Amino acid sequence: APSRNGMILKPHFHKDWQRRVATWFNQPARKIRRRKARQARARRIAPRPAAGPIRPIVRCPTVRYHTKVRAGRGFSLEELRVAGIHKKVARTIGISVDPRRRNKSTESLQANVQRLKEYRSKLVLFPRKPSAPKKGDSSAEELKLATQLTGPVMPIRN
Amino acid sequence: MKFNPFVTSDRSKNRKRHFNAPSHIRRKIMSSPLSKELRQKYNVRSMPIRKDDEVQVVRGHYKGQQIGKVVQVYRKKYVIYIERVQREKANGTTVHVGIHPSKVVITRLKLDKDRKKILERKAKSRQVGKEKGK
Amino acid sequence: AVSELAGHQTSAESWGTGRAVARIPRVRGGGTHRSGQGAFGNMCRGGRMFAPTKTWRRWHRRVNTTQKRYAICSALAASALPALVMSKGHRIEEVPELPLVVEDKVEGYKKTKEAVLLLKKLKAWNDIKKVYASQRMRAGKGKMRNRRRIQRRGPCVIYNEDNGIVKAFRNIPGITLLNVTKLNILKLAPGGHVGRFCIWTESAFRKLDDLYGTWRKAASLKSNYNLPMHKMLNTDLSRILKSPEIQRALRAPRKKIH
RNA sequence: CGACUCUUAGCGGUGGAUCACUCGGCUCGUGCGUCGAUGAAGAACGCAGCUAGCUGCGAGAAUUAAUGUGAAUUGCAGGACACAUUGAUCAUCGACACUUCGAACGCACUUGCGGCCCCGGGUUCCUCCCGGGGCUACGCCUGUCUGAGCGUCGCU
RNA sequence: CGCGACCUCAGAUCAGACGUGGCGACCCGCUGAAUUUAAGCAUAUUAGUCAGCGGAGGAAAAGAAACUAACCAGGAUUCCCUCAGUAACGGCGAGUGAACAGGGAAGAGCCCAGCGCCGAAUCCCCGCCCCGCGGCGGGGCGCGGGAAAUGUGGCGUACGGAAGACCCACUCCCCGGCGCCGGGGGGCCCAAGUCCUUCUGAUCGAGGCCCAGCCCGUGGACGGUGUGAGGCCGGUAGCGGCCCCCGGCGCGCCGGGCCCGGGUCUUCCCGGAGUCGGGUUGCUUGGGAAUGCAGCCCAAAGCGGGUGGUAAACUCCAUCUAAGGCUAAAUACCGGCACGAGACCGAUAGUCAACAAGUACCGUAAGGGAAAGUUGAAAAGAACUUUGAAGAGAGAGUUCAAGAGGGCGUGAAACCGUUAAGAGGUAAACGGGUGGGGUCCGCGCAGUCCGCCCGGAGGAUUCAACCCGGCGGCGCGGUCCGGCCGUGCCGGCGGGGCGGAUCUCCCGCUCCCGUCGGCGGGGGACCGCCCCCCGGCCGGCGACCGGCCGCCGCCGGGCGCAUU
RNA sequence: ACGGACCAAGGAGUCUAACACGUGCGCGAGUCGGGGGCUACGAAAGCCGCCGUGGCGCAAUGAAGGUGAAGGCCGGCGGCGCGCCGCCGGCCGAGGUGGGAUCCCGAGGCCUUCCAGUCCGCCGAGGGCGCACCACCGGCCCGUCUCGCCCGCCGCGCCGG
RNA sequence: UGGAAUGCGAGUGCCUAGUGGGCCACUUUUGGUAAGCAGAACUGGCGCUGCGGGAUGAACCGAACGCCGGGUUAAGGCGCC
RNA sequence: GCCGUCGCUGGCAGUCGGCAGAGCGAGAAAGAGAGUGGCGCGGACGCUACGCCGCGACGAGUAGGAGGGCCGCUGCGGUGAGCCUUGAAGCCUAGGGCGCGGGCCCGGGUGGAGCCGCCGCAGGUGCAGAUCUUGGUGGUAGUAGCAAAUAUUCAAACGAGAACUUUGAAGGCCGAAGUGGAGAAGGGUUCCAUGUGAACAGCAGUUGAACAUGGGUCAGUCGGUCCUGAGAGAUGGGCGAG
Ligand SMILES: [Mg+2]
Ligand SMILES: [Mg+2]
Ligand SMILES: [Mg+2]
Ligand SMILES: [Mg+2]
Ligand SMILES: [Mg+2]
Ligand SMILES: [Mg+2]
Ligand SMILES: [Mg+2]
Ligand SMILES: [Mg+2]
Ligand SMILES: [Mg+2]
Ligand SMILES: [Mg+2]
Ligand SMILES: [Mg+2]
Ligand SMILES: [Mg+2]
Ligand SMILES: [Mg+2]
Ligand SMILES: [Mg+2]
Ligand SMILES: [Mg+2]
Ligand SMILES: [Mg+2]
Ligand SMILES: [Mg+2]
Ligand SMILES: [Mg+2]
Ligand SMILES: [Mg+2]
Ligand SMILES: [Mg+2]
Ligand SMILES: [Mg+2]
Ligand SMILES: [Mg+2]
Ligand SMILES: [Mg+2]
Ligand SMILES: [Mg+2]
Ligand SMILES: [Mg+2]
Ligand SMILES: [Mg+2]
Ligand SMILES: [Mg+2]
Ligand SMILES: [Mg+2]
Ligand SMILES: [Mg+2]
Ligand SMILES: [Mg+2]
Ligand SMILES: [Mg+2]
Ligand SMILES: [Mg+2]
Ligand SMILES: [Mg+2]
Ligand SMILES: [Mg+2]
Ligand SMILES: [Mg+2]
Ligand SMILES: [Mg+2]
Ligand SMILES: [Mg+2]
Ligand SMILES: [Mg+2]
Ligand SMILES: [Mg+2]
Ligand SMILES: [Mg+2]
Ligand SMILES: [Mg+2]
Ligand SMILES: [Mg+2]
Ligand SMILES: [Mg+2]
Ligand SMILES: [Mg+2]
Ligand SMILES: [Mg+2]
Ligand SMILES: [Mg+2]
Ligand SMILES: [Mg+2]
Ligand SMILES: [Mg+2]
Ligand SMILES: [Mg+2]
Ligand SMILES: [Mg+2]
Ligand SMILES: [Mg+2]
Ligand SMILES: [Mg+2]
Ligand SMILES: [Mg+2]
Ligand SMILES: [Mg+2]
Ligand SMILES: [Mg+2]
Ligand SMILES: [Mg+2]
Ligand SMILES: [Mg+2]
Ligand SMILES: [Mg+2]
Ligand SMILES: [Mg+2]
Ligand SMILES: [Mg+2]
Ligand SMILES: [Mg+2]
Ligand SMILES: [Mg+2]
Ligand SMILES: [Mg+2]
Ligand SMILES: [Mg+2]
Ligand SMILES: [Mg+2]
Ligand SMILES: [Mg+2]
Ligand SMILES: [Mg+2]
Ligand SMILES: [Mg+2]
Ligand SMILES: [Mg+2]
Ligand SMILES: [Mg+2]
Ligand SMILES: [Mg+2]
Ligand SMILES: [Mg+2]
Repeated sequence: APSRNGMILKPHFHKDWQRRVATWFNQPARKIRRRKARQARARRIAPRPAAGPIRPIVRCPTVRYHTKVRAGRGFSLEELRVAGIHKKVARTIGISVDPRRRNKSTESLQANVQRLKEYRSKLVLFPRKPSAPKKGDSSAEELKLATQLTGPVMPIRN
Repeated sequence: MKFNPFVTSDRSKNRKRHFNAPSHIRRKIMSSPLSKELRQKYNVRSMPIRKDDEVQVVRGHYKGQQIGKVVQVYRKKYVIYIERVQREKANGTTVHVGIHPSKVVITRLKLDKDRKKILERKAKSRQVGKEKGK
Repeated sequence: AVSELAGHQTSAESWGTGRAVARIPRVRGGGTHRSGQGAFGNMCRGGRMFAPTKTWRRWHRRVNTTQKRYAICSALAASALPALVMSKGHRIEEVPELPLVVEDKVEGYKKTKEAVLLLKKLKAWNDIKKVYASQRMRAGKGKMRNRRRIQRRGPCVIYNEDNGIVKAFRNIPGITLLNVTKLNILKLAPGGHVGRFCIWTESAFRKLDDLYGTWRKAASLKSNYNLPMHKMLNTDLSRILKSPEIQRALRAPRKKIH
């Protein structure tokens, strides 16, 4: 029975909700599992960036958000062809590649090209054969001063 | 405090791992201190009590300076029976009164080919801990 | 919480009216004691408790960050008053000065004999002696739930870099350690009362301003924090009340009893 | 005064509350996350010197081998054990073994009837009879083997 | 008639494999209610839920768009916050109820058929050789047998790809050992009081242990030990030790593989049908002129097809490319093994079950299903004497205690027996008021002390006042010296750090010819705050003082010889 | 009228979500890390701001397309016929009335032998600014109706204001 | 001269349990022969409320309650109980 | 007179002391105000201001509401240099008391190991009932009853013990559709022997189908085994999400 004055509130408790109750008592016991496997991963990939492959710069749809910029999924094969990186060798130097992306504009295509240049210039490559350097490979003076970068690589700032 | 996350600080779990301990573990549980005459010789503080050792009681009704031979180690009761620690039943026959190994000090070990290995083991890990400290 | 199946693992239906029995459900048939004996309901033996405790009770509380910081600054401003420390019980009748700061070499300590010698040289040893004189067995069912022994809380020791000082002190009863960058109120104010006895180290006594900072210089280590303001400055209402400013503006006291 | 009855106190009985203990539960969290025709889970029946139940095990039957340990097990007997030409007791457990029913598998489920092959007694290959061992369930895949068709043909 | 193929189909205890059943907390596919709500009830709700059936794994399922969108666009799946109690559904009542975007955890892609190209360039099986041999493989032989042209392998898949030519670039990539190079499990061990007195039945209790403040402490968690133990024992701490096994990550060597790429032109080729789709029927969905699924009928196309949340026609655009397949991580887990913990319960509670419990017991069965912990430190578990047939007693003894005596800790209440005291014909009991008697208490029974003063008899190493030393209070010491601070105030040929939606030499890269303009980056200038040195005052030191000076008080040491 | 022979132990407004009001606390036109991340008791505590996404608050109104919260005086110009209308350049500026805690001014006065005579206070006739709040009247925004006359220009219009 | 008397500090805002079977009496009063009946109006009670009286008593007369000492009353009483 | 509530939105920081001067109860808005000229070193209590003090009026109460509990239960963080084998919890008590009460504190006893005061925190926190639940115990009550089927008696034995056991002698019943002698189903050791007298055999037992010790069921021909009956039930096939 309703009281004098109040809300008409509909509680969604007409199903057997006590059976399907989800308690978060393992949230602190899984934050440590994620952090542990994140440092087992940051130890498995020794000098490679800890965050993973570099992501492109990407506007958002939906006029609510179409003025912020974000980090997409990968660099479109158009931007890889402009930057001169084979689409099957990009994934082996930590460049993200998704083919689904189009490029209608240019102000973003050139921004992601400049981004690939800014990454393929900061990239310290180790020689495939350790005991023998190669042609396209950073010299041992770099390789000895090559560290593992934490956090996202080339972070995106509005 | 204890920081090993795999050891049980619980009460009833140690009071259960105690009473339901296998015999070979109850042998270590029934250890006993060495007398200060064998301590400055061997560098060993306690030893799992064996059968034929000479011992002397220090706590209880039968505590004194009389030394006796350990007559038997009744490891199921967590007790031992010594030569002349006993009692008279009503009719007159005598029974051995059980003493806990922790209330009794050993004055002459029965050196086997194995109690020598255990002694030299303890001595080894003790000089290793002294070099670990100094 | 109790089990969710407890008290309900039986099958029992009421006998109904007639039978001159109290109409509670009863266990079915059987040639045993527990046969037609009353099954559910809090009143019956066996049976289910009233409103069985559940595991989605609200156990954890959340507090505003600025209010946890207000409480930390209020639990630190109260540790520099000889009355609010001698009233929590600490034996500091011979401490040379309350904000007890010590040189940085203390962090280089690795033996507990060094910490004992220090706590004696600073005349802080009567508090660990008080913890000793206060160590006794608990009272109640807490003894059989891994809370068998209890004692008193001793001085706290604030540090900045762990060069082995937790290893050095963690074997003295009552001594608890606390990093500056992670001050815990559940440790600075044990039991909920203010006025615990703390022992700082100069390298930690010189980060308190970079952590909270005076009312004109903000906190440097926090994002945006300034010490809480004061609702009254001259808290000495004795000096306020017997002051000619106010003393002159009063009517004569009517201290005659009629 | 006496009996009986009532009340209070003393002690004594019936009963086992209260308190004090706790090798038990409940809940939370963590790691792994593995059964079976090479016979699972379950059931049945057996095995101890003295043994009913529990527990352990399977005719090698309260356990075998191996390794670690290093002198007991114990309720009483008895029995091992230079403690080193050699190892009591426990724990571990990778070798071996593991009765009948059970997906349960020769046919049935009484414990009844078989068929085939190879051994031992019987015989002296004379099949008989007895004992021992191995086979003989249903679907299904790859290939092998033998076949069916006035199915489609070719040659005789 | 016979012979030999091929197709279709049987028979084997044929050679070699595979499945079956159990568990089921979580997961996948179907089947599927009614209690209840609506104050009735019938649609709805409960609910795609309970029950039922099938199938798995340590996760499963999903998964690299026939997608979201309408932007300046996003780009596999799964998960959390939020969207959101929203859009929507609904006797538009009860009630029900998503998605997009955004922030996060994780992050990974791929593969066929087809279309073509290649001498089927491919695969399985048996026999023999050598090795490897406890996850059945590697290499060699076999005019050895099959599968397969009704299509095996390599390239290749929508992100385009293939082929010829021009160019440049170019030798590790993989598996198998042989052999050596420094995480997990298991076994063993590593500090210090039984130190002196004293309680007890027994100490782990109480006091002490100088000036090494009894000893150790990276070990003062816990358990046991005749209450209560850092130091008696096991343990705990420790990038402590020793010894076994497993594995990974490593480096050489052998025998194998694999004979390889990109860029510009040129010629070519490019896709999944009783499927989509439409009608209609039933269920389901928030999906409303049908969200999804399924049955029946019709039944396609290829600049085609689907989607663009209102049915239809026309015309534009956006968006993917269905009808074939695989794919870890983030995610779930009241079952299993092994663990740790708790502001939980503490034997009528907590599991039904602390115990020979899914046992005893009931039911013909499906099923139902308990009650039941505690002698004592140790059995030291009462020898022996004695009456009685025995149970039972009376002595005696064990124990600190039998006032703990084998269902024995403590041993309440109801109920009963006996002893003591009182009482009694309106059932008993009760409240108010007294009296009588009892029981103990007051440790009652000669009754309070305290201050001053007066006198009366005695005893001090004693009062005042001075001197020395120390200490403390106060000081408008009008305004003494020197400090320190100010959620004070101004100045400065001052240094510095934070911030700024206040402005402006080199550099990345960009369009136009090293000239020339836009912008990605640190200076620099500037503004505010803060900090630190500089001078000025101001004012505090009562949340924050030091020395000399003054006054006062106190203590101690003198001096006082006693009408104090 | 119904339950009750006696005694022991057990025994009944609990927890979660939502909402409303009241209350304490912190910050305050802001507020909050709850999700995520970084650093024995501790599964705690601390931290993140280029993690404040997002929630709630800061704007309402309409079914919607949508729109979205004082004005006045002054000259100068055009128009109507002294006012108004539009149009440029000035200054003034966020209503008013009534009640209204509080505060402010203050005629006069608060004694000591007698008058003048200043400072400090306090009382006080009367007069004021008026907190919060209440009543009333105006004003402003959106929807809607009625009557009207004008201004705008890349698209002069079934246009916009 | 705050425009009759007497008395008394008022005004306002949220949140809110229980209740929603009533009954009796004086007076008026409808149906009914009437009823300790059914049904209304005004006020007071019982319910929710003891105490003295009416021998007894939900409702009648007096009178409303913290625990006590003295005094005096109400309504009723004063042969004995 | 005492207790309490309400109101006075009452009074008290003035304990202002040899740096002193001890007042604001009195009918009448406001200063025991400033300046400007004519010896003996002394003085109770108070004030946890959430405290203390003074005045009046008041004091019912179901349903209901609110407050205050130094009322009580169990655990948690602190704190009592807390209590305790020279005796904790618990329980009993014609002992002494406190508080209006919830309740509490002492003394004596029993008992044998843990327990409490305060400030906060938390809750499965207070019982007279619910034909409440479980367990224990009463009056009824030494009462109802131990009454279906005719019947017992004498002597002896064993034995502590005899209406009931055993023997013998009498008298009786069942009266071959039996109270006889054997089997099927079912039971499962009840069979047989010795001993025991705790429990049971609704009195007693020297006895038992009780208890404790040990024994015992022998097949070519007796049955099962085999065959079919009513019927049950695979494969083939069909149906079926399964
Ligand atoms: Mg209501
Ligand atoms: Mg229960
Ligand atoms: Mg008991
Ligand atoms: Mg208790
Ligand atoms: Mg047996
Ligand atoms: Mg063996
Ligand atoms: Mg072994
Ligand atoms: Mg048969
Ligand atoms: Mg209904
Ligand atoms: Mg209803
Ligand atoms: Mg109904
Ligand atoms: Mg429905
Ligand atoms: Mg639904
Ligand atoms: Mg369905
Ligand atoms: Mg189900
Ligand atoms: Mg099934
Ligand atoms: Mg299966
Ligand atoms: Mg598996
Ligand atoms: Mg999968
Ligand atoms: Mg695709
Ligand atoms: Mg998406
Ligand atoms: Mg999204
Ligand atoms: Mg991430
Ligand atoms: Mg391929
Ligand atoms: Mg092909
Ligand atoms: Mg001591
Ligand atoms: Mg102990
Ligand atoms: Mg200890
Ligand atoms: Mg010690
Ligand atoms: Mg040790
Ligand atoms: Mg030790
Ligand atoms: Mg360790
Ligand atoms: Mg359905
Ligand atoms: Mg539905
Ligand atoms: Mg923990
Ligand atoms: Mg129980
Ligand atoms: Mg019990
Ligand atoms: Mg109990
Ligand atoms: Mg139970
Ligand atoms: Mg009980
Ligand atoms: Mg006892
Ligand atoms: Mg005990
Ligand atoms: Mg007892
Ligand atoms: Mg009695
Ligand atoms: Mg008498
Ligand atoms: Mg009734
Ligand atoms: Mg009754
Ligand atoms: Mg109770
Ligand atoms: Mg409300
Ligand atoms: Mg509020
Ligand atoms: Mg919202
Ligand atoms: Mg009603
Ligand atoms: Mg009526
Ligand atoms: Mg009436
Ligand atoms: Mg009533
Ligand atoms: Mg009533
Ligand atoms: Mg009333
Ligand atoms: Mg009345
Ligand atoms: Mg009368
Ligand atoms: Mg009252
Ligand atoms: Mg009594
Ligand atoms: Mg006793
Ligand atoms: Mg509880
Ligand atoms: Mg009761
Ligand atoms: Mg009778
Ligand atoms: Mg009869
Ligand atoms: Mg006859
Ligand atoms: Mg017969
Ligand atoms: Mg017979
Ligand atoms: Mg009898
Ligand atoms: Mg017999
Ligand atoms: Mg014969």
